[PDB]
Amino acid sequence: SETFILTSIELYNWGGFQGYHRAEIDPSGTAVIGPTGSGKTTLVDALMTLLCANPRYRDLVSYVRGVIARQGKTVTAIAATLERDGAQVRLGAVLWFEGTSSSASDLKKLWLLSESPEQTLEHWLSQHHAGGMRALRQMEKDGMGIWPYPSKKAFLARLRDYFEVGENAFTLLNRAAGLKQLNSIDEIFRELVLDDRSAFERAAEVASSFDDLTDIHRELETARKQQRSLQPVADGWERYRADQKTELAKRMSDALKADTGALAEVGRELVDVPRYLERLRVLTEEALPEKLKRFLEYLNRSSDDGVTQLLSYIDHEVSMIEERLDDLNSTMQRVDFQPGRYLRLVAKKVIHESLRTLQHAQRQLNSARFIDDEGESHYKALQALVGLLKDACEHSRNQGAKALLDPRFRLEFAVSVIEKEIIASYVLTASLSYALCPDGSSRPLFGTIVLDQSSHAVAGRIIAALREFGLHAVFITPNKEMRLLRHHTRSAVVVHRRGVESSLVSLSW
Amino acid sequence: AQQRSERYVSARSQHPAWLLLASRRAPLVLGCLRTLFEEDALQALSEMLAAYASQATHLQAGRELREWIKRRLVVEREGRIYATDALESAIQFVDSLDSRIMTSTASRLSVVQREIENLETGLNPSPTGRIASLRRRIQDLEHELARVEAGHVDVLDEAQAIEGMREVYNLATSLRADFRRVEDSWREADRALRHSIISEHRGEIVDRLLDGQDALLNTPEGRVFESFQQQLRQSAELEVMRERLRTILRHPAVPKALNRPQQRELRWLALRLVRESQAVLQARARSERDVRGFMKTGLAAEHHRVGQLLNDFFNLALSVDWQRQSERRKPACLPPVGVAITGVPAIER
Repeated sequence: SETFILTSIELYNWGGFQGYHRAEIDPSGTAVIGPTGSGKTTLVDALMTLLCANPRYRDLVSYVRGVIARQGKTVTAIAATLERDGAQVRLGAVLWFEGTSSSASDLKKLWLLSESPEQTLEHWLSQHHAGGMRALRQMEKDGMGIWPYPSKKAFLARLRDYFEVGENAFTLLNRAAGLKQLNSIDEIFRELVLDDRSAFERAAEVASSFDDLTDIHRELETARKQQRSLQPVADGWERYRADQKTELAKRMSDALKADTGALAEVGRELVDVPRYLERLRVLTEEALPEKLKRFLEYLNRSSDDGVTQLLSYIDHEVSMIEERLDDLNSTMQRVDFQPGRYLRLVAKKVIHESLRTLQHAQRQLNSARFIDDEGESHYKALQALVGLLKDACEHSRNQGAKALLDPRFRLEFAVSVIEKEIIASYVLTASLSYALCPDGSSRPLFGTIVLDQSSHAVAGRIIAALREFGLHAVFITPNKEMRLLRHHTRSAVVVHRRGVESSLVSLSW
Repeated sequence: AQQRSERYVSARSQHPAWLLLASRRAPLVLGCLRTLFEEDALQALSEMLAAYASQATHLQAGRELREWIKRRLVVEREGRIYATDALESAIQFVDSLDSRIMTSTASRLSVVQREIENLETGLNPSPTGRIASLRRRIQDLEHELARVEAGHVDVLDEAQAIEGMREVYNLATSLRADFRRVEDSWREADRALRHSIISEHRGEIVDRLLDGQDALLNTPEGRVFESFQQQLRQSAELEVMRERLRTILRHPAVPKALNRPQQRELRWLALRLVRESQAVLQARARSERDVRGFMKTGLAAEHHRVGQLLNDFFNLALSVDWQRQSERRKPACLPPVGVAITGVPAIER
């Protein structure tokens, strides 16, 4: 209708495949069958290299050099084709190494997005062989349906604009394309559906800012201590103007004890008494007001733009998670898990000792802002909260610490039937369908997804759910379940490994 | 370079003037406040905010007024509202967007050169240089007198006259810039002194401060203002300045240089300067009198210990359950004070 589906995958010197290789895809279904380790994962890694910024494979250099089968100057290219009723799109990549300098910064890459039927893998290879990089960037001036990008960020932005999807659809597609075992419902929903948006990075910045503020506080305290020591000298001078020289010398000694370089070289002589007084004046009228003003400004800014916004951000993330869960529940209504039955998702907030301590500290911080102490009580209240955040961030691999700065761990999820494998598959498929669909529409523009794996009845409902949601599927199986795929999938791709080389043969049943 | 951005962000977050400029209702608030300083503030603010709906009025008017009072854009002393320096800075910035007098002129350059010469000759202690400079200036004046005696009186052209008039207005109008700054400087000194007295409260400090007759509340701006207002009192030159201003204002080129408000401002310069300078010493005297009264009352220790007890009570109050009506209505421990006797039920006897 109006949905692109995958048609073929083409490889050239990618991983363990030598030379040109091609694999076909059936409009109904296809299974990538073959012995383990023969290259089944390599094909899907090649496919996923073109869809996400950081794939979970171990890097491009290993695939380029066939980790070694190819050393020195070399070229590698990959492509993938999607088709619909009267339209075709092609995504490709060409990466080469000039010499033996096998390094991350010595690999030269280009990404290609095309619609015209004249753009093929061999054409790209010929242009590279004839002109290197300039001939690859020259075809944009000699044709219309070609777009080269020497940058994966802009390429992915254009790709996400072409198929009107969100910024996390392809990441979710990659995560559910190699998942091994269907774990508990909470573990699946907290690891394979929701995105990682923890706030461990902001906590370090907040702690650093607080440590910066402590220095200004220390300077202010030092200035106040100096003034308190200097005042008795001023009192003693008035007493003298009314024997007492010993007390004045003692006071001047005490004042010199606390000095930090201002009263560098003076004495207990009555000639030096005015000098002390001048210092006192400089403390009273110039230094102390400036230090107090700077301390108050830093305290207010750190307390408002720092620790206050972090918790609001976390609460907003939790609210967004709840709203998305409601949308997913609305989506899942249009299906029958059992005759006249459907699933529903419920989220319940959890409680923890660290959470209670954090909330009590936050209440203390809120209550301490109404005291008029020139900011001392406010600073003391903020210090404990910053300490709690520091302690949580220090050990970021505990349930208590992750319950503070990770929104996904502030909830517990439950499933209602208003079986674990079937429920997990239904939730995963519903999430994929919701991610791969434009807002206000129910028809995906990107249709192909990849799955890994159960009796015949166990897999009989997954196919029905996929067909209901309107998704095309590519399954990966070993040579073990070649009995039920013959009934649902209507094609097959076989990978034969012979030495250090692999070949693909696509055939129907 | 990096620190400048941090400073700008801090100023954006904290300084009252930028907050006022970035506020949603900045133009109408600025207009109303400027008109005022030329309850009642709340009433006038509500009246102005009424016929500007576009874009419950009395509630938001009070809320915004208290927001500005909290931000220290305006100050509330007892029941009255007084302006600060941030408000005047914002007004000066806003009303200079229409007409600003140029300072890249020849008259300003000549003024700068003469002022630099004067300062440089004033910082020199050697007598020989002073004698040489005096002789040179006397010789130059004598040469100009000799030239004038031949009938070579020089008169400024129309453009030069207009430039000079505008520059004189620009220089003279800047003498009122920092009148609110001095008062703002004194208020914070008052607050700091009261806080130090409370936090200390030691009676020896209070007794020593009360015994001495030396004035408190000393700030760097206060000394500059005192030096300015001391020279302002020498009327032997104020009269000459006023007469020269009156002579200048009667020139054909005046209408093309200054409009009516500027001519009025230049007309009554000396009287307004003296009148406004005399209104700051009274504020300082009132501040000192209030500080001495507060010190003589002698209730600082009570304030300190009651504050400590209130802090303890507020810390304790966070550990009870306020969601249960049973605990919210549990009787507390406070004695009866100000007992009003029951009316005798004789009624008609």
